[PDB]
Amino acid sequence: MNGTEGPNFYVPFSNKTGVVRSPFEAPQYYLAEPWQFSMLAAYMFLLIMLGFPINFLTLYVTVQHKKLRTPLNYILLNLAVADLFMVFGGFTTTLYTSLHGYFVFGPTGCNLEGFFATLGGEIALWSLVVLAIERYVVVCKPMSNFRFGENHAIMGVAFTWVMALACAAPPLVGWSRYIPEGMQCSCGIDYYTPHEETNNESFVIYMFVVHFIIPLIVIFFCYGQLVFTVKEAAAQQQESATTQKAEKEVTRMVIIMVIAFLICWLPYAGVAFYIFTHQGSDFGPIFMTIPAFFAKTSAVYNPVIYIMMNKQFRNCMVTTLCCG
Amino acid sequence: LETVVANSAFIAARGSFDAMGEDWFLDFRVLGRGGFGEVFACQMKATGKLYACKKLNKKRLKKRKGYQGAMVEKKILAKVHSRFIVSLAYAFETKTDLCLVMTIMNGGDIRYHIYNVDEDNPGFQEPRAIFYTAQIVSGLEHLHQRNIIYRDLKPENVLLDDDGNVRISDLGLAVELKAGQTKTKGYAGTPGFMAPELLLGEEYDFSVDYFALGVTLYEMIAARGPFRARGEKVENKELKQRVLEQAVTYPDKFSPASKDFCEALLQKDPEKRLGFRDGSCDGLRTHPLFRDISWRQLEAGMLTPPFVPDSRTVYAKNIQDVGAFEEVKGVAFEKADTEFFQEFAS
Ligand SMILES: NC(=O)c1cn([C@@H]2O[C@H](CO)[C@@H](O)[C@H]2O)c2ncnc(N)c12
Repeated sequence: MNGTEGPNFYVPFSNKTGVVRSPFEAPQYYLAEPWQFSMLAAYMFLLIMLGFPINFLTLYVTVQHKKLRTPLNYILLNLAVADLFMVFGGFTTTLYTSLHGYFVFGPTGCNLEGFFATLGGEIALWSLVVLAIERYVVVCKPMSNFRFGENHAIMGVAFTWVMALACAAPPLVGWSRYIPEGMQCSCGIDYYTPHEETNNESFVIYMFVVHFIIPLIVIFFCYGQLVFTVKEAAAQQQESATTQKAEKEVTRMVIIMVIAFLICWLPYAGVAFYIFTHQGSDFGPIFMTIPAFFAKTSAVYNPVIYIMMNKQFRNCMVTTLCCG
Repeated sequence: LETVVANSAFIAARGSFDAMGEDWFLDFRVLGRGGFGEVFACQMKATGKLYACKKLNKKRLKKRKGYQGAMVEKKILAKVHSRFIVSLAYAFETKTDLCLVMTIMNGGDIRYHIYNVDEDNPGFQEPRAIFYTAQIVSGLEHLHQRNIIYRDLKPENVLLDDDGNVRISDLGLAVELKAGQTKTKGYAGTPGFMAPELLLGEEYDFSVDYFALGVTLYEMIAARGPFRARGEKVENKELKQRVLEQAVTYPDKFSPASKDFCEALLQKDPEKRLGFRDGSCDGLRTHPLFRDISWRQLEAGMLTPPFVPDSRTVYAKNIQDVGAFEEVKGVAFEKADTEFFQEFAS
């Protein structure tokens, strides 16, 4: 193929240099370089250093202001937790492994790390979706009047978890597998080969459709509606200067929000699709590290967008930082 | 913003509007954190009309043990309706909070409206204040005629509608006395809007409501409390000392008639406190302050203020001007609590 098949590893670089072995037993330096590992380790360290404070604050501010615990805030707390799963499941592991230049926790480790990373990222993914949904229901008013309560919020949180498990759990029971991605120091889901006996082919189609295309449609729908609604609102309220500012502001914000979903998951989808359509196109594993960089950084930019850029949260945080 | 987006959604509904079931009202941003739970804007499924819903959260209720206070507010507001007192439209419960859905007053509340005219405008101009005072007086009179002592009144509980007709609101710190006792003792109302008698746990009549009127009017014109400066509220013991001892100073913003009127209400001797001396609520109305007012025209809604809030732009505090209060600290509901919640629901 365009990689190297194994029983629990899939190096996305073809064996033709006669040095491609298991990436759990051989140090990678025949498809990577020591400097690239230093940069990898640096990048993961950064993401921990930024990601942990940002997500800690999101949880923290809610605990000290009673009134912030509302139906619409469940999902925000959930987002912060999701991101932290990615930090301690993914980032820390990848930081450790990178300095050996290969994944040193073995096949079982790969399944563990891959589970926590996938779980994290998927709860995050679906969090962004649910958040957009809640915003769509409240603002765009698509169907006749319905109340939104705590119980519904909790169901929403559980639902994102279920969808995440629906992706992270299959490779543990042999419907696909976790195998090294990137510079072979992080484990993702295999998607670089079709392989019926391990069910890789069917899974890749499932992943691309259910976990990218479906989300992508929902994101576009919700935010499209939101901009439409706000423009309309502004037209009905041109006697208020504020609303005119708001329409421009909403358009700016929506662009940032849409872009943030795109950057995170489009690389994975794009690469996966290209390999599927043109099976036999070999590229280096450094190409495969590019999607991971973008995805992992969402642990920083998602809470910045969805928490920090809310007026209320800002005020409360400022109060707390200035000794209150 | 996001807070602006939430405000924008409210605006969106309003724009369309201008042009039960407990899962039957579309929820927007909160307008404040009320006495107990939140008080948020909300919308009718069947008519597409905006209401405020004062929610009294089950958690916060358990914490203060505020079950008696809730039931009182229900029964009083449910019975009392006029043209200078707000109506109650629904009382239902969810599984998380008890709901009061009350009638339109989309012009914001007087406390807001002090700052919405301009934040650097301290209170209202004298004619504008006189109009609102007259309307408040009619509301107080109506309560007193049904033998109800309010024990409170404050700017934030005087709401404006879009035409600038005001009504008093909230009768949850009130008591309806029967014909047989003309006085009662107790501690009720919001501190710094409570008369000497209340703080000392002594007997009192309708006089205390007129003390509260004085405090309200003083703040209405000068944009600060009589017993503390604006954006303050000292501890209960000190505040109590202020109410009992401190002779209020009167700016030259006032006319002589308004100075004199304020002095009469902020008197700490109820016998000398104008309002119900000689059992007349119409004796108060004879004061020179009410020169501009004719009672017949007031009652017919033919008197309007100079500043009238817009009828297409909503007014009230946002979701970042809010307060907060203790929801449960690990304290799970008892059977007793559940039985009260069921009993409350009509
Ligand atoms: N209870 C009511 O009817 C209302 C209370 N608020 C706001 O909610 C805050 C908390 O009670 C108040 O200070 C007002 O700003 C209101 N704002 C607008 N319309 C209303 N009908 C109310």
